[PDB]
Amino acid sequence: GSRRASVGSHRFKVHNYMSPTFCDHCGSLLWGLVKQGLKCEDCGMNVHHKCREKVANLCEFIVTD
Amino acid sequence: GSRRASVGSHRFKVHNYMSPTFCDHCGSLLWGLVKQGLKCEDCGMNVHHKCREKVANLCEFIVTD
Ligand SMILES: [Zn+2]
Ligand SMILES: [Zn+2]
Ligand SMILES: [Zn+2]
Ligand SMILES: [Zn+2]
Repeated sequence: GSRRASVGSHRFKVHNYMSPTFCDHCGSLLWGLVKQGLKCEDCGMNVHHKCREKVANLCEFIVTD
Repeated sequence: GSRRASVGSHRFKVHNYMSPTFCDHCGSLLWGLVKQGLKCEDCGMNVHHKCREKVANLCEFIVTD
């Protein structure tokens, strides 16, 4: 038995956060009221622009569809 | 960079083939005109009932969505 996972690399896109949100890499607040960071279009990971280069490219999530 | 793949184990279901179709494992014809074998609902692999127990469980396909 195996879960079905979607497995690729992150697809980060600049994102406008509507509530205070923290960087999933470093834990600091994503500062500002607009374009505060990047959100992975596939797995939802939120990062600072500066942290984009610090995270592993590996992007996986369980497909519960 | 990486392709994105859907990765799990096969999900075989009995299948009615509308044209002559061969087992993707052993290469012999899926005999008969109905319920000739099983098709993986995820990757499309076609197998004899008897070959279901012979194939590796690993089921992957590229997500081109
Ligand atoms: Zn991701
Ligand atoms: Zn950060
Ligand atoms: Zn399969
Ligand atoms: Zn076979």
